[PDB]
Amino acid sequence: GQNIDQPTEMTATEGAIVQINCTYQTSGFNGLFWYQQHAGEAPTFLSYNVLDGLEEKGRFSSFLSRSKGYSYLLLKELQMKDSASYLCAVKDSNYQLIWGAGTKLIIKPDIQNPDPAVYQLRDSKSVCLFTDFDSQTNVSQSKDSDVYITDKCVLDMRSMDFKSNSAVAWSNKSDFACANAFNNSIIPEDTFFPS
Amino acid sequence: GVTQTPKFQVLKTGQSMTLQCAQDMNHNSMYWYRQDPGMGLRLIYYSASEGTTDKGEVPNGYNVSRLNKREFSLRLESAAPSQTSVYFCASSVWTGEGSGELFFGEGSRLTVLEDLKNVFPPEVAVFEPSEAEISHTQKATLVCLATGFYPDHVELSWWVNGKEVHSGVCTDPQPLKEQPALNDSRYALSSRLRVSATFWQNPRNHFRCQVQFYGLSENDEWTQDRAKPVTQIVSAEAWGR
Amino acid sequence: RTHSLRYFRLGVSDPIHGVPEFISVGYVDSHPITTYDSVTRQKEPRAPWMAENLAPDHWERYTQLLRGWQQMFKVELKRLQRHYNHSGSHTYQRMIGCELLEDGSTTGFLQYAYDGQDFLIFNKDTLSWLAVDNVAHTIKQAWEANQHELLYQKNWLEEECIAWLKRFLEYGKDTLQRTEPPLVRVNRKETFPGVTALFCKAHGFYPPEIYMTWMKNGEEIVQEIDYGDILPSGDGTYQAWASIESNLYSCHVEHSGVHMVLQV
Amino acid sequence: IQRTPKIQVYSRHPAENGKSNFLNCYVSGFHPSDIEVDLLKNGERIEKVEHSDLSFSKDWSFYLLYYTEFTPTEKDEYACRVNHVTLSQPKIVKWDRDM
Ligand SMILES: *Cc1cnc2nc(N)nc(N)c2n1
Ligand code: NA
Ligand code: NA
Repeated sequence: GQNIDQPTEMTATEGAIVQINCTYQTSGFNGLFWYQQHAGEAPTFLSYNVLDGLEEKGRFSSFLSRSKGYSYLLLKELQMKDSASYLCAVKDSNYQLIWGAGTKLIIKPDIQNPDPAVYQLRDSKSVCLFTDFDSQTNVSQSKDSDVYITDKCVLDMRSMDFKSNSAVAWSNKSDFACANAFNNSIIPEDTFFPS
Repeated sequence: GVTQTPKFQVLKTGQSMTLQCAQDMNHNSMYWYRQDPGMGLRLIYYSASEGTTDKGEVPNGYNVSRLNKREFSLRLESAAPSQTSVYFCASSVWTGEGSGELFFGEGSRLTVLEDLKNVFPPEVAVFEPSEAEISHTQKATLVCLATGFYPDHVELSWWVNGKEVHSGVCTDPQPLKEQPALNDSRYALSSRLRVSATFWQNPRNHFRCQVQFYGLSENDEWTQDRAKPVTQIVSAEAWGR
Repeated sequence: RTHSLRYFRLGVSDPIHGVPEFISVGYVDSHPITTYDSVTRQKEPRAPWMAENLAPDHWERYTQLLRGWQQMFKVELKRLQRHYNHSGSHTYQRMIGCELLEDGSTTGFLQYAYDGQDFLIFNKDTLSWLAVDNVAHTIKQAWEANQHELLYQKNWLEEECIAWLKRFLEYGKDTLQRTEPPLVRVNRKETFPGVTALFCKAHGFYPPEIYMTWMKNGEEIVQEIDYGDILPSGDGTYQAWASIESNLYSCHVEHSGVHMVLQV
Repeated sequence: IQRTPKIQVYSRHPAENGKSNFLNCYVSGFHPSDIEVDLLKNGERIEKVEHSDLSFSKDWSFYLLYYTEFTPTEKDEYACRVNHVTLSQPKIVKWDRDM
């Protein structure tokens, strides 16, 4: 065949539903596979469809329409652990596997009590922590390129049933202070800045 | 299921290299794939059953040996920088059956460099919870930074009182580039462990951030003043205050 | 008309000198189109309209597939001999394929045989295998356990096989879809004294499918008609005949939508 | 269960002595597949004999076509000699001269 298309990235909310589409244009068709690949891990088989219909496997279902040439992978009651890339692949008429570039699924934790703030951490021998903001806040990269800002990251304190967003920024430069560290980003108006 | 080695390897341009893969599932078919950012898996070579092999989509620079029913080795006869990639071995019961799925090995991270001289282990540092956070949230966040390493071959973990912890941890899925413009930028990785203010305030609690770095091996020759950047663990720590 | 595509496999254990362990051959209608065996270990075209229209990639890919399938046949045959407690040389065969009927409907079949006898017959409508004995039943249960593979097989018979057949039919249309009408004659002869034999003989026709019969007084069909096989004449056409032994006889021939009557 | 070959010997076109033709020998219905076939003129093997590859029937038996260019005469006798595991000795099947 020739090509397989699936979106590069999808983002949904924890506890909700997401559908990942895969369309294909191949020379013949002997089935469509979905694989799950956690970051830094190997892909693992999730599902196979070759006739029309919907096949359920726990919280995951996979659908195929032969005549419209597409499949979706349906994930119900999303969990953080569902964060992964999902790979679509079709076997063509010569049984050659044709791979989609994969869809990275991002899950937004449901933050019960946002307490957005930026703390300064001191070395144990420095660093700024933007934390506890709501999940629809986005962290932009830095302008000054001796200033490093990371992706937002979700931790889960399990025994307390508490998840929280955070992002780190740091620098060697004189000018860098935490009051300005996330100035490229649209952060909440009530973001707490301790002195 | 599928065992492949090595997990990590740095190569100098022009070096030889063999990746091993074995499967004990009595599968007939084996595959070598490379995975590169922004594209689908690409087949390098495959073996439909014992005693035959063939080119896949990107066989140039590579060759393979189906040694027996269990083993399919991949050979880089003269490593080139463009062969920097993640390699997956896979197997299936047969080929030419529609529904048969692939079983993948754990992957091999291969980094091919012109010169081993930019290889660097990380510096690791731990930053203690802000007193402001503790008063405001009754929670304490520790942050770990692994900086200046190269290549991108690390695994960060947290250890509390000598036992590794996963709860309250979140580590960047990808390191960022310290020199984004540079093709050989060194890397930085950040992680956090959040504990109760109580737990942090217990001075009989030891927190350690550990970074496994995968760099040079014994056989790599090293003539620089600075320590040979071998595979190694670098840690930083803090005690409850 | 009705066309068909099918792939045969023949596996032979402990073969004598000169008999491949494995042979696999494809046909479209009566025409060989592909061949593979355990000696050449290559898949090659057997019709020029196949060779001219399929790029080397095709033969290269299926060469790899057939090597794998050869290994698959070998081991399956070993297991069957074990199940039957058989030693010595035995055979293992399969036939897969599909037909595109004249009215546009389709069929699909997939069958296995052990020592030249029916063994397993796939029913793509209930996704189940019919077993001739308890050994076949053993295999059936194993195969029926894999639901997805049954679905893959049904899709291959109904969709892939039919699309391959249409593709090949186009490639070879100058051959497969041509018509060469029959030459037909009736011969009379007194045989055993008192006994007169009538032979209706056809030759030079293509396709091989032909209908021949004898009628009496235009209405009834004659009882005791001897039929001759449809035989390849070697030049791409076929020959056949029908014969019988104080009213009026006529031979009726139908070929590719043309009807012919030869009165005696 | 082994099946012995059917052996059919016949000219391509209706035969006439003195006119060039092709002599066919169609060997079919046999199982297993190992088989030997020769065309004979007056008892002696004909050298320039072409044949199809082994072919497969839906009933699991096999079939073969062997043929040579010949010009039939009144005095020349043709036959198809066939050996197979079902036969104690090779079977020589005479051409019926298109009778
Ligand atoms: C040579 C060939 C090609 N395709 C085939 N597909 C199936 N399903 N089975 C056989 N034997 C084939 N042979
Ligand atoms: Na190569
Ligand atoms: Na014999």
